[PDB]
Amino acid sequence: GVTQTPKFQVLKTGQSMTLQCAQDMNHNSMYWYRQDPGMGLRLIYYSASEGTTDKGEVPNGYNVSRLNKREFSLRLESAAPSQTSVYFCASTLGQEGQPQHFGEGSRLTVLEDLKNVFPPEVAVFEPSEAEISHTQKATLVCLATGFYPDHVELSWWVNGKEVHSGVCTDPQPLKEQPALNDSRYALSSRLRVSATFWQNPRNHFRCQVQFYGLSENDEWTQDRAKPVTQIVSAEAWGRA
Amino acid sequence: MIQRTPKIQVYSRHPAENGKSNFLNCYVSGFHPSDIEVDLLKNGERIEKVEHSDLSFSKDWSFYLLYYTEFTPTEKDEYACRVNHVTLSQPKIVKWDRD
Amino acid sequence: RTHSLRYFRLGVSDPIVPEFISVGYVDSHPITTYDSVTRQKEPRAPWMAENLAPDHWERYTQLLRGWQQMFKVELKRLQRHYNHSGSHTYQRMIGCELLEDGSTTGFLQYAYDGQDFLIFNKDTLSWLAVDNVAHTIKQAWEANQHELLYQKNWLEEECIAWLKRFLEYGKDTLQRTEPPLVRVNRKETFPGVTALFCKAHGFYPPEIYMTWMKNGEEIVQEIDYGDILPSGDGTYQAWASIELLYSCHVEHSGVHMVLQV
Amino acid sequence: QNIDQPTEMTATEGAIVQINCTYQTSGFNGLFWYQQHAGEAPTFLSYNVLDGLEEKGRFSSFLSRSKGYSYLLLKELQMKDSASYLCAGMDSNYQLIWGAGTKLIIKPDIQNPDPAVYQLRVCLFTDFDSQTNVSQSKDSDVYITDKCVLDMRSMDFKSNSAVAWSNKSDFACANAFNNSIIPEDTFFP
Ligand SMILES: [Cl-]
Ligand SMILES: [Cl-]
Ligand code: NA
Repeated sequence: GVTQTPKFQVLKTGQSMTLQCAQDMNHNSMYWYRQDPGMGLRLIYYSASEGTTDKGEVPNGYNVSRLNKREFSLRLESAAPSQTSVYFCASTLGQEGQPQHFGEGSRLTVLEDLKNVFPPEVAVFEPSEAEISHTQKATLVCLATGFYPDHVELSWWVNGKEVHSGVCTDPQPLKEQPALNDSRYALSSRLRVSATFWQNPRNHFRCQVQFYGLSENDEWTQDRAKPVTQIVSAEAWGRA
Repeated sequence: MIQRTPKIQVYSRHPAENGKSNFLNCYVSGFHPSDIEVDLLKNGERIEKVEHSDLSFSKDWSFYLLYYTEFTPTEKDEYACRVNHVTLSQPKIVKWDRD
Repeated sequence: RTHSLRYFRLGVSDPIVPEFISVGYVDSHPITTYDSVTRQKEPRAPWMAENLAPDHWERYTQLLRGWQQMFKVELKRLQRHYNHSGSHTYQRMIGCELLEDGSTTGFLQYAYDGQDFLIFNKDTLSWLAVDNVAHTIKQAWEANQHELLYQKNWLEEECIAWLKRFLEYGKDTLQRTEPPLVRVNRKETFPGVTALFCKAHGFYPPEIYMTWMKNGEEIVQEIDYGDILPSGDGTYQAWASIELLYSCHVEHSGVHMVLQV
Repeated sequence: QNIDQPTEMTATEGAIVQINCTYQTSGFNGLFWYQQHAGEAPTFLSYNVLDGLEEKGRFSSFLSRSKGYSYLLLKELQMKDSASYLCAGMDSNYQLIWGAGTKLIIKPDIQNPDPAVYQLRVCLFTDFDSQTNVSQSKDSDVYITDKCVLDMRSMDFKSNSAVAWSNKSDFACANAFNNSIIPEDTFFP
């Protein structure tokens, strides 16, 4: 398939960034798109084959290098807040409508400064006794709050293994200060199990939030702990 | 592998008349492969001011070209088209039949 | 009248000479050119240059760079299938015709070393192969149903729409009529033989009909037909001869002419 | 050049949905549909260039070239079909024009609804029928999520829920969902 990196990146206005893209499908054509809410994918630059590249619809503020047949890198020379987006690399066998194969996507957030960057606080809320007696089911709730930017992945872990059945996580976070341009975020998730499974005191439940913040190379001059990429978790054990 | 030797046709733009300005054409066609050399000659010598079309493609996969020069025919002057191609061991000189 | 649009590609392995050339035509007129040396697609007719903005040329320059690369690889694969070394040629011709009677044709063909290799039939959606190497390629191409449908659509719809667009851009050239100037020359050749030549020049379009008739009827005798040749000024010339009441009959762009000898 | 497809569509689990796409392209070389799950990459679903309907499992894609129209038809809807569906047209210069996408929402078939609002030591509104809609918060210090569907696969059971929270002293589960039209029979323990 198509391998693109990084999955997430925070940048300060004026900083440089290179997104990597590689494919081992022997495709000739490669593409860089940005995806923004309410509109179709917009082509930034493309490369019809090794040895050539050309502008798409939105090339300003970007440049590309078709390094070889496999690789097509996208550069942001001086990051601007307007470049906050989800970037997708894609490839096709030829130029005449063969299906496009997409990379995983790269979520870039460009900020004037890093002073509002925060990891989430994570808390787990144990099932209601009233729900257990009324339904014979038990819903745990996880809340990830006060994070910024919105670069998180929430997962549930039962007895040290990730679960998907009985789980539902909000597809988008909510803004904790909707009137503020730099509002921090909150995300909720539920995990529902049977009353008996929750009643077992040996069953362990953990909600994990992977946050993508700052890197080692990012400068930090604030009094508070540097808001680096980190995992924040909250847990609960079963109760009789 | 099949190589096709060029057909070479030498003719004037308008019906020829001695002492009247005209154009001498050399139409080189039906050849394969594409590499070819064409010169127009006046009394055995290469004419310098010679125009030509770009290499052209026929539907039967062969190629064609048109070479031409402005000239004034006379009884004493002999005109020819000289062509070299892989199918020819030596350059072929094709004389204008004088219309 | 009948009009056509066609794009050709020529690939040469190990050339003396560009490795790749692509030329487009409308009727007998070159309209576009691209080669592996310039790496640019350019107009070959002023009516193409005046009607297509720089974005057309920029986009097709990128497309042709991609097609050039694919053509090189396909030719390498064909040489490997044939166990061929040295210099070999690969050619493609795609296009369509819009006939005067209203009917349309569409064609897509490949040649290896100047001989038919694969011929597409857009009506059956299949490739006709000349030999076992062409059959291997036909099997690989026919496995992609979407590509066959795409080629049929292109030939029948897109190609015809491009042709009508170019015909309008080039109407002052393509749709004009320059009638022929026709003459009959009589000559005693070998003793006792008389030859009659019906010669036409200065005409456009190149399509012309010329024949000889005897006492108002079709001949049984042999007519020698001269090729229709470019005169160099955008017009054409042709002839027809017979040996021996004879008359030459010429038809050009809806006009009939008779020259009685 | 323009691609038009509805912003959003909602249909019920087990039913059928038809997603229309109209294209106004400068020439035509094909019509594609791609599926894009939330937070994931778009993946190819279908391609049509001539007239007809092409079937691939539960999904079918139709094209009418004379109407400049296509649809993506999804049968026997499953919760996993909740995604965005992108329509893209290819023009005369083999360039793609991408539609803004249709977000498809699937309503679970709730067989035994038991609407209730529970307090967890955070308020949980759960087990209500798919027809019920959850309204956003009116107060800035009160946070309300949209309804989310969970699937307890081994129990062949699905349920809707929404979460409300606040650190304000006036906040109570009895008032948490006052901005929403909730079932009259909602259980408040
Ligand atoms: Cl606010
Ligand atoms: Cl067009
Ligand atoms: Na740029």
